[PDB]
Amino acid sequence: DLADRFAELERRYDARLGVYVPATGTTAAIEYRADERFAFCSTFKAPLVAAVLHQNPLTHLDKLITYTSDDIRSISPVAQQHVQTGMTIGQLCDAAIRYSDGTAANLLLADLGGPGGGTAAFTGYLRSLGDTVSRLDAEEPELNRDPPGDERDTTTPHAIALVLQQLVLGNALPPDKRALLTDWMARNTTGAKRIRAGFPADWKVIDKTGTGDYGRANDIAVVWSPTGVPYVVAVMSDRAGGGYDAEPREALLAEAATCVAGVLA
Amino acid sequence: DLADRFAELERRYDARLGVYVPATGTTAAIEYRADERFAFCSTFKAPLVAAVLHQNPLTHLDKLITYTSDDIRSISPVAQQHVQTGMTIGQLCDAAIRYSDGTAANLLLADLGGPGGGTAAFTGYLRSLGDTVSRLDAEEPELNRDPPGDERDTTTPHAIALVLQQLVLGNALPPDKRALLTDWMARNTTGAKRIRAGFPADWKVIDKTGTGDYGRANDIAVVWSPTGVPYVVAVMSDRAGGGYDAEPREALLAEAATCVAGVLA
Amino acid sequence: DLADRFAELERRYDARLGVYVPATGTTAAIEYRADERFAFCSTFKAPLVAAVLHQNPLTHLDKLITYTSDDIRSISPVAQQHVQTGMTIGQLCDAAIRYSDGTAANLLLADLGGPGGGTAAFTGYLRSLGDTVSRLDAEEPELNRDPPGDERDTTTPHAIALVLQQLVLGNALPPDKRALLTDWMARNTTGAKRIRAGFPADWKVIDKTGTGDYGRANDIAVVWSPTGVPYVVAVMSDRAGGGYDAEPREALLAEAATCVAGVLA
Amino acid sequence: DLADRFAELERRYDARLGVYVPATGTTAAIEYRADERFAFCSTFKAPLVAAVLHQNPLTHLDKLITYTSDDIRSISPVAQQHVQTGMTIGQLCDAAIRYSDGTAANLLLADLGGPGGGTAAFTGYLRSLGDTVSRLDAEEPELNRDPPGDERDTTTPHAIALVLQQLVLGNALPPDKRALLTDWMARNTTGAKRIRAGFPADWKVIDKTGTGDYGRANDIAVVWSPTGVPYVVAVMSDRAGGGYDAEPREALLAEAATCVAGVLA
Ligand SMILES: *C(=O)/C=C/N[C@@H](C(=O)O)C(C)(C)S(=O)O
Ligand SMILES: *C(=O)/C=C/N[C@@H](C(=O)O)C(C)(C)S(=O)O
Repeated sequence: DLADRFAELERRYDARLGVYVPATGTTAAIEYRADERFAFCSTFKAPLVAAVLHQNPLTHLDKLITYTSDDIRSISPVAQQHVQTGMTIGQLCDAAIRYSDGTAANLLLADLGGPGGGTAAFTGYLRSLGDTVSRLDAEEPELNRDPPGDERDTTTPHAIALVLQQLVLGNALPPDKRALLTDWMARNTTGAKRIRAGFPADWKVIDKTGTGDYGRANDIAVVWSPTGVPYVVAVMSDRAGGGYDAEPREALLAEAATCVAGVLA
Repeated sequence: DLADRFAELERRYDARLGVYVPATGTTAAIEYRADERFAFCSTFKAPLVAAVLHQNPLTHLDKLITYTSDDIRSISPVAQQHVQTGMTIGQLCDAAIRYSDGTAANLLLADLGGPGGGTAAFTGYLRSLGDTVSRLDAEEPELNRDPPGDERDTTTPHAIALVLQQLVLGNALPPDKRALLTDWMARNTTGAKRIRAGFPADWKVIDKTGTGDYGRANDIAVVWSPTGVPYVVAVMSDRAGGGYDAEPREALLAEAATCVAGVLA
Repeated sequence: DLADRFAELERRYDARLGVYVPATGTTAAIEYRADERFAFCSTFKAPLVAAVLHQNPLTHLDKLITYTSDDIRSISPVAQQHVQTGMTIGQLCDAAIRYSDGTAANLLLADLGGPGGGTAAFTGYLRSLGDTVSRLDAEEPELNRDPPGDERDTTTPHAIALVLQQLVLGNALPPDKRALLTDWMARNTTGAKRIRAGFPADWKVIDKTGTGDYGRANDIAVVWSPTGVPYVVAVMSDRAGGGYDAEPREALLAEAATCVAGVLA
Repeated sequence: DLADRFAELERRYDARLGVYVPATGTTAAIEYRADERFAFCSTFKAPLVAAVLHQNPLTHLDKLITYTSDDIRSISPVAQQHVQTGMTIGQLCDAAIRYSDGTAANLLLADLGGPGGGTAAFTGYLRSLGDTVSRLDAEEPELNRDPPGDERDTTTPHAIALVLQQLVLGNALPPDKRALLTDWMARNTTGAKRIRAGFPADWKVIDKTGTGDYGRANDIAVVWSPTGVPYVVAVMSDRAGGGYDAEPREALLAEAATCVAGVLA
């Protein structure tokens, strides 16, 4: 019956909304277009960091990577600053999550190795976690601007929420590695107007945002009740019928998050 | 069906919940035990101030009232500080709303004059905005400790919400007087953990709290959506079965307010 | 020569300014009216918690203290909410520092025990730290309203700065207790517009504020440079010539703090 | 005096500092190597935009420019994305200021037309604002790597401050053109760690950064005191002697800006 409010929000914002909240021990699952495909955009950077963490020892984070000015091919607020000094795999992880750095994601994909510069390796890592649906085919920034209807560089709310649940709440990572991913998402800077804005302030929120053309605006998050119960909230949206240049509407994601918060209360 | 969530909240906190949100042009009215009597507690201090404002000129706020240490009969954080200097009606209004000062309320009641120390005048003022249900019979602090089932010093979420709607949104006061009430409720200090804690931070919240024995915890509020749509939210609660010494559960009001926010989004 | 910029601020704000920054290993001390007496106001609440910490085991923080409505004699944003339940010595500490709770401070003083409700015990604890100047003679809220010139309830910037240096940077407390005082001062809610507003955001700031009649506005703080060098900044002000009702000017303290920051850079 | 602190920061960071703050009605001018030549680096992109604005109508911002992958010759986070669609002068203005886009800068230079790809037309526009000293001779990225001592592609903190003063505070642009420049500088993404990091957060800061070889790091900024008084702060630094590969030290610029803030308080 909450699916009437979501469809009302889709009408209001001229957009398509996708919502998934995995069912917990006490409460039931929340689904709206939960098995419809939305574009990853930058949300893939969260399990990308987890893939590098799972495949390498903790001391692989101190390895220095250097890059040229020709590698800065997308918005890279941190990689742009360190073209002469270079950056370690740890700082690349910090940048790729907290500042959604495009270049940091592409080098992290390269560190994964393999065909397509690491896209195949990344999709393989998602498969190991049980995600049968998601797929990454391009690197930054081409992945953001796939045409609508094309299945490349897409996930689903259902699929991405279950990946995030294992990475933060489950056992996909050892505790010392799981605490680094969690801390990076807790100190994220790009999502203050989305799921964070939809939930009361005494609910803790860690998230990774995603934005691209065709009005694409995503936010995947883990949230904690004031009493400590954790939930996973996957919210994805696009406005593909409005064309390539359609503006994303962050208010839709905040409003949807407020609907969810009332149900989880 | 939001009525299931409220009765769930009643079972979880061992309490009786009363919720009223007046219907606006866009949304429908929210009701849960909306026409069941709850105790005013300190929520009456909001229409009390508006009563003094309505019956008097603005310069009546500069009238100085002196009192003795025998008049301090309830929680009076501000009145206790000025026993030798005295307080103006204006300060007595500020104290009674922002700090829920008990003695300032009793003096303001005396400023309404008449039988029962100005209770009869106050209920009469309540009949003028159209509220034939509510009634104030005692002064501070006795009004907080009436037995359950007794109809003295009681209002209802339905009754109190419509009063507040006229006083803040309607025309029960002139604009100059209407702004002083709202500024005192905006900078209130006693309700951070109730309705304010249940709504997202980009919603604006003005409120007057009430607390008393039998686990009585109330919060009456005017809220504003991030786009500026105002609503009235009346949340009242008691735990009479737990007896006279039952602890009030503020988390219940915060939780109920999050449910309301989800529907209003 | 920085004493010219301070006296210019004194002229601009119609106020008397006291500033002390203890000399560190590299840099020299900063003094302005550094051995002149200013009123403690609520800055005493910081070493008061330290005095309770020093005099008791860590499990004494779990002791439940109960109080009545007649103990609320000043602004007590937290103690006013827990009259029915009571508060633990830990919560009383947290409230007295973070919200500058007046009643919580008076109960902590009483926990020290002794003449004057524990004021003598407090003044003795300062003497043990090497403070020969300060004195606390009254309780809240009488200590904020002593006449000017009166030595009662007065410290000096020099004296209070060296007390705070021992309590946070020195060895006047064991590490497990010292981290509790530091964490309460780091999460203070009352001093965003004073020394915090005067220092750049990449400087860490812990503080305790003081405010009272005669335009009295103090802020005692420990700050950390972006590279980790700690400094102690004692800033006090009053406007006694402006009368009992003179308004404190927080802009003076933030401005004075910006002058100090330039010298410490 | 303040010039001893600057030379101390010089010793500590192994650099040569250049600081100019144009004197206002109230305060005196700040100078330190103010008429010594530093390399423009990317700070020229600030008056470059104003040049296009000044000699063109508002409709010229919608002119579309197309370019090849052979024109991408330096760090161009925005120009790399639009090689097949092309960018308009307006977007090229936005990119060249907010992301210090190199290829956007070179296209805007060519939009000024003339010898040296519009370097002569740019220096010419600088002479119209009274700047006899500054000169731009190369295009991106050759201008960032001129040897020390060489006078090509150099300004001075004195010479770069007054142009910016005219271009943001003065009448070098009509108001409708002046606000586009200001809004792009206000939303800059490349200078959080420099002058912005040295001033308290309740000061407003707009800036354009510059970075190049030989440890060159600049920041030209307009700041606003919390009460509204605007100033111009030109901070330039390099580390010749340390070599072509010397790393720029941003902490120097932030430290120098904190010294300026103390004087201006
Ligand atoms: C993750 O893939 C997204 C980046 N989105 C934004 C960004 O901050 O870079 C855009 C919209 C600017 S982008 O598609 O590069
Ligand atoms: C200590 O500095 C505290 C001030 N708190 C209040 C109090 O009850 O004392 C005030 C603000 C009313 S005061 O300045 O006395």
